[PDB]
Amino acid sequence: KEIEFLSWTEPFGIALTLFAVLGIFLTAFVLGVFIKFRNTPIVKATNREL
Amino acid sequence: CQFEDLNRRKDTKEIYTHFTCSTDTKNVQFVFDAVTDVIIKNNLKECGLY
Repeated sequence: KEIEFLSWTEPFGIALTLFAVLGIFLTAFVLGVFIKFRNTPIVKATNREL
Repeated sequence: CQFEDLNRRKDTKEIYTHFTCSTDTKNVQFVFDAVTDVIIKNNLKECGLY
């Protein structure tokens, strides 16, 4: 019998993996932007620690 | 403008300007509003949000 599950090699799992990696990349980019422009009044406005 | 440009410290203080007269009570209203703004901004600086 064939076994059914979402595999890392199947194209759908590949799509999900690339989307998750893209999301992590964008989150890191946003965090770096805040760390750079930490003293900016707009960045200061929103709670930077939170 | 000639009065306000004499404020070399354009970061940690603010000047609120009026023209008075009018033989009315708008002066105390302006003072009240400006004091409320000063209090709010003091709290914002104390929180770091400004």
